[PDB]
Amino acid sequence: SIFHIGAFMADKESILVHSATGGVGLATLNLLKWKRNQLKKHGNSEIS
Amino acid sequence: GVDLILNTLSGDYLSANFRSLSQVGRIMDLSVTQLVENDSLDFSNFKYHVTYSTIDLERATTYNSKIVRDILTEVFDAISDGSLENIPVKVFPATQV
Amino acid sequence: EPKLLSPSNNYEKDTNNLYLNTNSNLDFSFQCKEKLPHGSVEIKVMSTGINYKDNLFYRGLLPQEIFTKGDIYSPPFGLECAGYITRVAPSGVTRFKVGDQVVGFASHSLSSLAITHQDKIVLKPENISFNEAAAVCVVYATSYYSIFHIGAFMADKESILVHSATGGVGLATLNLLKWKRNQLKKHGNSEISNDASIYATVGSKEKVDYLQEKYGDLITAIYNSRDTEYCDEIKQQSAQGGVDLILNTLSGDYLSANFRSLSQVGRIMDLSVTQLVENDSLDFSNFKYHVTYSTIDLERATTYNSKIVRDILTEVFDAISDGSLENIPVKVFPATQVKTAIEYINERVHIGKIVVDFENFEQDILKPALQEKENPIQLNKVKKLEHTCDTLNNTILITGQTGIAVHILKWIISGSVLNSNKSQQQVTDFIILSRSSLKWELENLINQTKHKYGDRFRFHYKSVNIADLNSTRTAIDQVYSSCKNVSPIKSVLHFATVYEYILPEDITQTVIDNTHNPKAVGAINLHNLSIEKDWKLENFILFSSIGAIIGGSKQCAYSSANLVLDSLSNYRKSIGLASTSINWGGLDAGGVAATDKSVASFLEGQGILLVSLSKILGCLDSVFQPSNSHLSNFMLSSFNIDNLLSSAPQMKRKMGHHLTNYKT
Amino acid sequence: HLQTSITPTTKGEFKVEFFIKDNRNSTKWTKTSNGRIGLFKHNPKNNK
Amino acid sequence: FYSSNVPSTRPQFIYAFAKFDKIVGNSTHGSLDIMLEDGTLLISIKNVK
Amino acid sequence: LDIEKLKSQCSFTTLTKSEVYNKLLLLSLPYGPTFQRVESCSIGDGCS
Repeated sequence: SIFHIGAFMADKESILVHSATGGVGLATLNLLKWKRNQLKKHGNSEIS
Repeated sequence: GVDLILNTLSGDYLSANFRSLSQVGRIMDLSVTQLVENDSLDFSNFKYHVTYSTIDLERATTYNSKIVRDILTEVFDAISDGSLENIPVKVFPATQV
Repeated sequence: EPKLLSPSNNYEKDTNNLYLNTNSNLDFSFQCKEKLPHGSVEIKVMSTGINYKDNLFYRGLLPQEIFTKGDIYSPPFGLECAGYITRVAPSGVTRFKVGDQVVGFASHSLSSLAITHQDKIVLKPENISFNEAAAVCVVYATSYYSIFHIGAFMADKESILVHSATGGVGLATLNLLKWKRNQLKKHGNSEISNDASIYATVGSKEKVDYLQEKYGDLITAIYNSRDTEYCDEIKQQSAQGGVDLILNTLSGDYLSANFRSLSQVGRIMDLSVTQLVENDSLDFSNFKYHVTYSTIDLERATTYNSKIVRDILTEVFDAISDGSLENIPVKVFPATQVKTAIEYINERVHIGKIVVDFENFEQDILKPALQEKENPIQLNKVKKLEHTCDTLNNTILITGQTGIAVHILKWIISGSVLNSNKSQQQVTDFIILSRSSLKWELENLINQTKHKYGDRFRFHYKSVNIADLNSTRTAIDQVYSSCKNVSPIKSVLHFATVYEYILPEDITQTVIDNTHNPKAVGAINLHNLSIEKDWKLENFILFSSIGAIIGGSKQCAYSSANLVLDSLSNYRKSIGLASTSINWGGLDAGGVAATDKSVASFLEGQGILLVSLSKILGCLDSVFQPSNSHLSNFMLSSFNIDNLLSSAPQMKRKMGHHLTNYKT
Repeated sequence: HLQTSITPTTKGEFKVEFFIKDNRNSTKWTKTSNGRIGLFKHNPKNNK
Repeated sequence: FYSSNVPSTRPQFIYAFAKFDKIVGNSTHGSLDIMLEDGTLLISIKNVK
Repeated sequence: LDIEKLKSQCSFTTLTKSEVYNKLLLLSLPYGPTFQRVESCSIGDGCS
């Protein structure tokens, strides 16, 4: 529901996750952190 | 505004979620308040670029095990060095079902 | 005498500073070159496409909230540009240099010039014509956005139904699908399962023929767009009970059938305006399984993704080279058939994108207008971007503080702040004298200019009656006693005016005094002050009215005082220390004639009409030039000479030659 | 007392909701059925 | 409408504050908020055409 | 909402009833006494 349906971009867009403490919300936050770090390592450290 | 919302709340909050979107906003729903028929939105919320998508887990049950493969492989790889985790796993015995 | 008041520097007559543009009737008028915003590029248009929005604008069929450049009266005709780079921004552009050939988005691109940010145009490859380039951007861009990005479409595992395929977007979509299928085929992904089909609807039989003979293998089936049983038919034919995406273009009704014509993983892209009718709804019932209803309007590609345009262009001419991809039928039109093309897009009996060409623009359009507007009697209407108060350098004085005064002061200050490119023409100090105590409007203007520009200007409003030269001299000397930085007074304008209705039975001496002490005695006292103080006044303007010319109604004293102003201005003209008095009519904005319409109807019964503020400020700008200071006092109003002479007997001989119809 | 309400929804579309009560006394209605209909002319060339 | 702020007694005066936004075509967008004497918020309109 | 800072914000000038309603009459908006309610209107820089 994030990286496919919305074609989300973890470096140029913002996201509001409702009820983050729900399992899906925590999975979402972990996904975002992992994606940010992965973009950071590959010379795409720019996260505006 | 924001550019995407992973809605989980029910009913009321959707109409404010719509307003809480920037002009390129999108919305993902995980709820069943949608199935109440003859109860509707308004096209007013759809003025600029919006994308209202409902979700229920049947596409991955037909199309994309690739997402599962990638998340698993990269999740334990990224846990190895450590910048990624796995959500708190609370274990229960077979007798406490 | 229209040519009386000589033009001012606020004119724009440099032909290089000019560039043509289409008006609301597509006829070409003139504008000034714009001040380039940061990170923006100016492009000489060689080819421009036409959309449905252009036809709609031609008839003004949209509300103002959808206009991005201009409004209904000056619609942004044209949406693509294909031409050379004329001027880069002073800063913030690295993707371009002056001279390159570029294509992309630019608001109101139906002109010879088009300014737009760099994030909306990309380097047009130099082996395709500008005619094709102006016919490739919008259609393929919108298709590649609404298909391969929002839907995350997969050209090998899903099916798509494109409504009204013969529309430009539809043909771009089909071409995109064919190109994508071939591209996947070449790279070992030749598997395109039959569950991935392409249905498309059109409106007539001829369109069916064209699609059949062109894309025969690619299209699975075709249905008419004017009926809805295609909804049932798709589910019948489909092995998966529906389609997986729809590029909706139809309006209203068909949406609710489109929703049903979706498989469980369906998605929908809308290109319509039927959503904007508020309180009108879809239903949640259509949203049971995975659906994705996304509306589309081209502003994301105008902010984020020129990458789509770059990729489609490069791969489109590369794939045309060997040949498995095309470019939609590009119908060319000359620069003179702009009206014809705009009407022609409405016919729908064409196919493809309509593009106008501008390689004959210089000879067939431009130079005729060059040779025409050079007309000396044609007071050129080209307005520059700034004002310049040439005669106002050091100091000005204003009598009166309400009404017409504030608009004039606003305009003078707005001109003065831009006039800071000279070493002397910086207005330093305004002096305001009014019999009444301070009013809200003048104070509002004062504090607006304060809050806007700091201590650049300084107002010194000393309230004191103007009927005694001694008191006025005391006020001025106290102004020079308050701050030692007041520049010498250079100009004075008489706006002070008291309004009194006096029928020809109650005219007492006090009426004449109350009318003339603020107007005539005040003007004479100011003239004496300039005499004593050695004031070389380039601008000594007196505001008289048409009463001194044609005579007012039960307002004797006001008209007489205006005539004294005329006589005094002539006297100053003769003896040196030139001046000017102007007998205006009513005021369209900022007066009793502008607040109560009964007096407006009464005055229009005499034939006089209120003059818009634009012409008023034009006349002030003209008289603020040292070249025109030598012309005599003149009257400025818009008259209906017919009614004016029907009401005024004496003026039949003095102004009889102004009629256009001589009644028999 | 059965009362049907017709609500304009979109072009062609309409919304239908019903209610009942007891006539001489009841101010209380309770909706019993509802649905949506659409006034679109069909295609009778796939028929018989 | 913050009705939970409506007072039990009629005040002699209620304040207001309106911030202009912009003009498109011949239509003006404004905003308006109605406030009590001591700043309590009563009505907030974020768009007036 | 902070009254004092908004009063400081919007204090370019001050207008009585009559001036405001004449200005409104300039907008072709006549009004009877029953609709004359604005007492004091201090204008600012678009914030009033």
